[PDB]
Amino acid sequence: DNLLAAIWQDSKGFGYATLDISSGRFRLSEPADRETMAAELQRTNPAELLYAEDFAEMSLIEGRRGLRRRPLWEFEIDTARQQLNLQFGTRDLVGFGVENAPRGLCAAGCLLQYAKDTQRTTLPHIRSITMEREQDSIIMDAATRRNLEITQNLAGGAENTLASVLDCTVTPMGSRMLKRWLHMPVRDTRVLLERQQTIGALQDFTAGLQPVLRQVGDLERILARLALRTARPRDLARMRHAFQQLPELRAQLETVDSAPVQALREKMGEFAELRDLLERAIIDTPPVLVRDGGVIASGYNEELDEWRALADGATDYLERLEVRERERTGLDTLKVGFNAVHGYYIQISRGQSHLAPINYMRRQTLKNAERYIIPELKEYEDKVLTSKGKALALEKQLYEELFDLLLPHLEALQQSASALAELDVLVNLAERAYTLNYTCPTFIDKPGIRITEGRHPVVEQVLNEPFIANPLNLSPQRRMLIITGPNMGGKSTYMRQTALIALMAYIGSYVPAQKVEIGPIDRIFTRVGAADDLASGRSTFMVEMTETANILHNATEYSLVLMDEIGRGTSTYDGLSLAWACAENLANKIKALTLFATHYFELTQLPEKMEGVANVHLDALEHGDTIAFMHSVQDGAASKSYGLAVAALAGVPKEVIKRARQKLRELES
Amino acid sequence: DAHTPMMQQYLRLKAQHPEILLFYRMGDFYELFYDDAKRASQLLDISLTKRGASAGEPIPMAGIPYHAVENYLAKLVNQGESVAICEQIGDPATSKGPVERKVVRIVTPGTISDEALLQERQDNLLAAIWQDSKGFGYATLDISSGRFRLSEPADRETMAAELQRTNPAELLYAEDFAEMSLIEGRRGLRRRPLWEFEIDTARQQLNLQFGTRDLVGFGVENAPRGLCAAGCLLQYAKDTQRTTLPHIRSITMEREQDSIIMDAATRRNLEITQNLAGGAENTLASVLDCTVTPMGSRMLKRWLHMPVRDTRVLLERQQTIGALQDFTAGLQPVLRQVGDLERILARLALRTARPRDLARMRHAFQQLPELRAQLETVDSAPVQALREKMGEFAELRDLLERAIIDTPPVLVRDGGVIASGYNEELDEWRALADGATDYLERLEVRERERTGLDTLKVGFNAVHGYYIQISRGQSHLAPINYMRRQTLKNAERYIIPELKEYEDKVLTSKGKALALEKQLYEELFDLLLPHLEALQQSASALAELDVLVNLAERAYTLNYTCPTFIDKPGIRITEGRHPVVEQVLNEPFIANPLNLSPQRRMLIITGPNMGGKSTYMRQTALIALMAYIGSYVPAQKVEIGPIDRIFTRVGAADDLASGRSTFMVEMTETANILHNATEYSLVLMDEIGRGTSTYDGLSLAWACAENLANKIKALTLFATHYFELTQLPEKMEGVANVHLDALEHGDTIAFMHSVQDGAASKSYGLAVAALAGVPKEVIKRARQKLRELES
DNA sequence: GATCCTAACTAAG
DNA sequence: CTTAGCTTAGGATC
Ligand SMILES: Nc1ncnc2c1ncn2[C@@H]1O[C@H](COP(=O)(O)OP(=O)(O)O)[C@@H](O)[C@H]1O
Ligand SMILES: Nc1ncnc2c1ncn2[C@@H]1O[C@H](COP(=O)(O)OP(=O)(O)O)[C@@H](O)[C@H]1O
Repeated sequence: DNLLAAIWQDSKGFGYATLDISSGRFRLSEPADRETMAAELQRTNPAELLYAEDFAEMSLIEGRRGLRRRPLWEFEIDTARQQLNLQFGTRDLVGFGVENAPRGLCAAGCLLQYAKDTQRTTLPHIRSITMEREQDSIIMDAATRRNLEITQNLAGGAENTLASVLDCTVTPMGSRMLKRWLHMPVRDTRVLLERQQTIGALQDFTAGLQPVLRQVGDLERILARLALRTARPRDLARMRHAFQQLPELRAQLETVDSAPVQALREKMGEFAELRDLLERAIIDTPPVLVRDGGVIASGYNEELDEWRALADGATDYLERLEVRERERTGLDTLKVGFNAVHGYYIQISRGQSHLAPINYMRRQTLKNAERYIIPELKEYEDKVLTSKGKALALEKQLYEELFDLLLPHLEALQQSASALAELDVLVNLAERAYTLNYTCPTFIDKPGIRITEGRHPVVEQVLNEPFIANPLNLSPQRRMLIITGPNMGGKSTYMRQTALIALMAYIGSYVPAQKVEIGPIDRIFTRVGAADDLASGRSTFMVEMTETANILHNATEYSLVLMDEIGRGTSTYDGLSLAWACAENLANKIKALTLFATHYFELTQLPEKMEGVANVHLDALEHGDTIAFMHSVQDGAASKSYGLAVAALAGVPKEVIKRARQKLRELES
Repeated sequence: DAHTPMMQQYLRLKAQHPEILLFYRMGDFYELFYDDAKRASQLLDISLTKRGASAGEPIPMAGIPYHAVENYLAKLVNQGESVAICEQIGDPATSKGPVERKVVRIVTPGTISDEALLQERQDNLLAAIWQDSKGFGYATLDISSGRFRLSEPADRETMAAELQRTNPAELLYAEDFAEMSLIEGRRGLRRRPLWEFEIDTARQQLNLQFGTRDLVGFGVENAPRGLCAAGCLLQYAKDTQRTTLPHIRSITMEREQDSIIMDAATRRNLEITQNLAGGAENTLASVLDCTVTPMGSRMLKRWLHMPVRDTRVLLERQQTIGALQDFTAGLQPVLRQVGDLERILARLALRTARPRDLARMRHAFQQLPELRAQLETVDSAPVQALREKMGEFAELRDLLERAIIDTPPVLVRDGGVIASGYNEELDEWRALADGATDYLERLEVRERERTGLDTLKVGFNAVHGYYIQISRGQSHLAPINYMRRQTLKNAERYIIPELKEYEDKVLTSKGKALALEKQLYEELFDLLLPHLEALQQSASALAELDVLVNLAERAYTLNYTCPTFIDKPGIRITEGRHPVVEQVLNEPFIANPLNLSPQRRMLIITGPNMGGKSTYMRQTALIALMAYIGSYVPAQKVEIGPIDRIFTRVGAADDLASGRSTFMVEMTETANILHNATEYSLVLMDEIGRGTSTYDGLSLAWACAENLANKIKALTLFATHYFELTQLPEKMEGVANVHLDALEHGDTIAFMHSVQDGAASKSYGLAVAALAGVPKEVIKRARQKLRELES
């Protein structure tokens, strides 16, 4: 009725745009597949649709109403980015989070040009352009995925990350499954509850299953390499070892009562005929490269054994012929050797070399020993050389026939691998749950997070000092906590453990706290750290404000926002002013479950000034030169940073601290 | 106390040296334990591992090989972290407890900005000198202290300078010393035998005295000429004292030339090779790495991260960059064809080269004569040396051209890799094998006409050998002579005694040909191997040549100019630009003058946000680094005085664990600056006191700057949005205000990007946030609040 | 007195 | 790319 929309196509994917003239909501989508395009067009019900002249799939477009064939110049990549930036008055669209989306921006440029064509009126309604994601998974921007340190810390090391604490998974194919899960938080309650039940039920039988799962091996990538018919023999030997161990895994899982544990038990399968084939057709320990040979176990084919028996018959006949030739010639120095260049030979000392009979013919010649070829030996060596090659060639042919026999079940083996990988993450999540004293979360139907005896998993485990437990109550009635406290007080640790508890709750895992009440959460936003992209023309402040803009644009009521102290990298007064307005918009309008840690103590008045907002104070007491921190979240607002005290513990010289305290006396007066 | 015997010994040795990252020799591998591992891991980029637990949780361990120490040891000391190298002094045999370890050497940051390192009046300095083809080897022993120094100079100037610097009380020279003139001035001159300067006797004599098995820990094992001198000196120490002295327990390196010390934080804050995002793109290296040869790419990235202070080396690069500038376009194409000579030769060294790689070796030797000829025309002392050092290796050119096919397959097992006619035998057996393919067709014709079957086609299966495949229609028509071995739906495969005898010839010829090639492909490595030493020198020279022509091409392309060395603390830049930003951004970079000096030691760079405060601050260092890697700087004129340390502290991020807060790390790293900094050191600071409350941050900043000026006297650029510290210049001498400015014409703000004298009073934050993309609703309330806050 | 895991590279496919 | 090969000590438990 008022949803003027644009569509445009490129070879890789298609681009959709929607402008609400009435609302001023400007939205952007990039749906590559046709089903989503049809669904989104039906969902929107565009009042008028613009359609590129050069669009191939006319069928999708032809059904829609208010159809307009539009020129290609309106769908230009460059003209769109500048036209939108000019209207907004910005230099880049990185703040809106649409800069990276080209196809939608193309559509948006044509729509903005058609917005002028339709109205040409005042356009203050168009200040922003959002990108609506259809994942139905918690959407975490790459900035957050490194700020919370989910899998990668700020230094870039795999150590001191959430994944490190929760990745005791015994199979390397399960390590990848969990790291997939941590970055893709399933938002549907029904799936998380199945994992939660399975984690709780397997908790009894963790110790029994975890050892048997280790023996499976990296089955996922072995199947992928088998699919490309380039598995190599040590990999097929790992497939055999798994099929040996699957029956044990099935039996232990039979005892475990849960319906999904029974489904994974049945989905794992047996594949006993493949167990039989690999056991029959591969030697206990083959080499890693097939071209070398020694891969095919004796019993698989009769013909391999016949030619291998000729080759084995050659190696005994080598010693038997060496003994009979040594006795018949009467030469003790007579020794039989195989040089690849000159084939099999008879090497005698030069002293007895001329005494070797006429049948002996020098193929290889050295001064110290002479290497001869008897005609009987030559007939046998020709037999050895032709058998050696045929055996190697047959080995490769059978090693291909094995692929052909194993290939049909690959579909079910892939399902088996997915199930066994899933099981290892689940029994790993059951082990860490019991080992680290985690609990099961519950899902209330309304956005909010209620934590009792809440702990930051990484810090508490990797610091040899008791973590003081912190209670949290974020709800629709209490949407913001201004966490103001002394430096090293725990204001930023208390802030971050809210979102790591929230994330772990949403990949189906047990959580650090004693009790959790996690409501629905759509996105986890953070502004933490500091950096300057001088090469991409962004000062340290701009990058900070670009990420504050991402939050202020794309945050909803259902979103958890964890802003660190902001307004840093401008003058005192200017930073405080921007921080007050940022927090107000996050509370009075956005209504996001927010923790706003600030060393600025003027913002401690915001709960009195605004509704549905509260203050909390991680406190410390300054006894002597040293400062003692409580590490305890208590209600109220801390008035003092004790920065000059936290600098003395940092190692700043006493001379510098003394003058700074003398200056603080003057500054306060 | 309650730990394992070895970790007990580690902790009591670790207790002696509290902040010193201690290298502990656990058999083959030096490795750091507990916190020192986590210090080692994030600096040296070795993999952190958890070894078996000792009276608690597992021990975090981070290790290196014994012979790669000096490579890593350099990367540690150049980031400021002093290394405590701890050898196995005791025998690992007859040690039921841990092998006894003692801290033989403490390699400091190596700050040698002070002109009088060794005093001129310092006597009882018994010294030794010996010379070979490569250069001189000098040693100095102070017997009274037992303090030992070891130097191996490359040119006469350093030898004369070091002899003058030391002023040895007694000098032991050698029977064969060529440049007698340098040592003629030196007092207590003694002509000494060659056996006292034998390399083998020197290594055991030093090891025996210190009680070690190797000198790799002291970092002198690899250095032969100095060790020869040290052996004669140590032998003459026994001769003079007629005793062994425990004072002389160690041998350090006197010729440790101070690379400008840059902590790992700075090496990523300047983005020398790795930007803050971690990508190879938008780094200094990216701008200066258009080097055509992969062997050269790693050479300049090595150079960028070791900015050497020695003027002699920088001048050789400066001259060669200027001289080759004419023949950039001529040499750069010919250098590309050489290939990665570094990596091919490394494969030749392990005797495990692919034949495709030896074909790339041939291609280089083809192109080397052309390179020498072009370089002959360019007359310069180092360009002629690199021209001669490159070499020809014509006999290897001949061998590879004779013994490798124009384009060989990727493995030798593939076959045909060895060029026919290098050996008579290979072509004779290959000719027998080639005899098969015509014999195939000639019996496919003779059998087709004798049988009279037109559909008859002869084929070879690997499993069933050669066969006679005939359609089922003509399969029953095939004669009795034909014997069906292999049976298919559309065709029957027969066999003839002539095809069992011929196929045996084809399969024994095929194998013999393949076996001979492998043998020859090994004989080639034996013939090429002797010259590897000189080929390695050639590779080092060709790599060096390519960074120099790249730097020469980029110098002319980007209009860079030769820098000047005042040799008095100061920096004097006119028309300088940030190399990365102007190259990687469409808009012309506005050039900026800088005038640091002893009279003007501090500039409080206060300006609007994104005014160019941080680029002007880094631009100083990147110009300074490029000047000390002997490259042409981005400028019109530069007079860079001595710098021992570039400190950078722009922005902070917290681990949020293990006692780290945004504030904790900022104060700890300003602490590093406030203690380690010298009058020679360049300090760069952005708004220290960001991670703490308003009044506490200003107070700490005013004390930090005062100490940096009134005491440390460091060439400092103190960027601050705090405008209270703009008053510091009046209070203390040698501090001045500077203002990167911008003009607000309308709602939008234009940044001038020009360093002008004065102090800007206003930070245009709310305006630079609107251009960042913060919603207008947020900006409007923030401006309304700023009105209230200011009032 | 003995017995597992450990630390940089290499490079074939 | 890329997933497989790459080294002297330690330590206990009688
Ligand atoms: N709840 C807590 N219990 C115990 N220690 C804590 C707690 N919260 C933080 N810490 C400790 O505080 C230090 C980090 O403080 P941090 O919150 O980063 O300071 P700031 O709030 O000023 O940014 C670390 O030693 C960390 O272990
Ligand atoms: N001289 C110049 N000419 C053109 N662009 C410049 C110049 N100096 C800086 N810039 C650009 O403007 C930005 C300067 O911001 P910066 O100096 O980092 O500010 P801040 O000190 O607040 O961090 C950089 O991103 C750079 O791309």
